[PDB]
Amino acid sequence: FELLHAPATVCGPKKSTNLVKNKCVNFNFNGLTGTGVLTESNKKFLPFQQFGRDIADTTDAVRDPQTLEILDITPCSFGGVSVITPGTNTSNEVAVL
Amino acid sequence: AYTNSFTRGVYYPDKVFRSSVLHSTQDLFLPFFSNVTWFH
Amino acid sequence: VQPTESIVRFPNITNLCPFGEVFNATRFASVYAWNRKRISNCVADYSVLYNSASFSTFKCYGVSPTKLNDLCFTNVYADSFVIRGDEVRQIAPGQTG
Amino acid sequence: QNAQALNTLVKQLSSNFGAISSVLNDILSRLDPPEAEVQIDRLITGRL
Amino acid sequence: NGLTVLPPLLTDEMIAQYTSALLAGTITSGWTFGAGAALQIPFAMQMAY
Ligand SMILES: *[C@@H]1O[C@H](CO)[C@@H](O)[C@H](O)[C@H]1NC(C)=O
Ligand SMILES: *[C@@H]1O[C@H](CO)[C@@H](O)[C@H](O)[C@H]1NC(C)=O
Ligand SMILES: *[C@@H]1O[C@H](CO)[C@@H](O)[C@H](O)[C@H]1NC(C)=O
Repeated sequence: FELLHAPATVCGPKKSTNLVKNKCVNFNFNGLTGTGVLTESNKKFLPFQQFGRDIADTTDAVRDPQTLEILDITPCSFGGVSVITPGTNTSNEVAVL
Repeated sequence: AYTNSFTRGVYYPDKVFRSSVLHSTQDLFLPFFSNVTWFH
Repeated sequence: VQPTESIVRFPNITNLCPFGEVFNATRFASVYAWNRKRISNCVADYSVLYNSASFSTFKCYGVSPTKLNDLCFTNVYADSFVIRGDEVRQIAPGQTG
Repeated sequence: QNAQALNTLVKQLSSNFGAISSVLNDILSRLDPPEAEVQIDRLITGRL
Repeated sequence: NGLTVLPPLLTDEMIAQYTSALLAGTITSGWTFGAGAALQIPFAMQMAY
């Protein structure tokens, strides 16, 4: 089995889901898989380029293997959840950042 | 005949798009400013 | 943010792979000069092979045979031959055969 | 300096540390848990 | 990749309001505003002190 970063050619008998844009989904394109907001994007992939990689060496865009539309992968949004409070020797109310 | 190869024979090293980066890689390239042979 | 659903897309190609043309061939060569077939651009149902009542060994490395049917490969080479059954010990990675 | 420290922290996610591949979702999708517990643990030990 | 950047507490505009106040203290009232109240003094005389 060769498992190279090159575009894949020998694929499992998988379902072929409909594409959804602008919502968070757990994608798998040609066996390359992750989670993100998928958006169609302006990025001028040359016709021989099959995906985009970032300054971080992360996968950043892909070309759907059933439609040559350039999907940007933006990670599903995240952050620290901080609690603002007076002392419990004043009130049990809180606000959340 | 031997002739200058300057700044030539670069190619996209893989099928990956990479906008706005100074990427770096080890691969088979024409050495810069070496000699290409010329024929007739 | 949590994902809504998974989206699976291998390419459009429904062409079945020739695993039943290799695993049934009349004359696997002497292990001296093995026959290799280069599988590409087809659907590989390896769960025809993993489920088989035939195979005495199904040892796998860097891939699990139960995960193998929901994956994709850049090519697959089916290197085929005959040996005395004891010699299976030398058909393994890193063994000093 | 603060940029060269953070770029080096980021680039080191792509390093293998003796694991089969630094894309942790590839290890998880390709290997069953008794073998993945050995491959993930090499990435954890490097990334930590 | 799990990296995040928190904002500073004082915005760069609020930092300019502190430097403005330190300028106005130093120009209108010499060293006095470091010791308590800004006692005004004319700037030609401040420079003589
Ligand atoms: C995908 O497969 C269908 C038949 O199942 C075919 O009609 C269609 O043209 C294919 N799409 C592409 C982009 O090749
Ligand atoms: C090319 O080869 C010659 C010898 O044939 C050598 O003297 C020269 O330095 C090389 N480079 C160029 C650009 O001529
Ligand atoms: C042998 O060929 C038959 C069809 O003739 C097929 O059903 C079977 O899967 C093949 N054997 C193996 C070991 O797959």
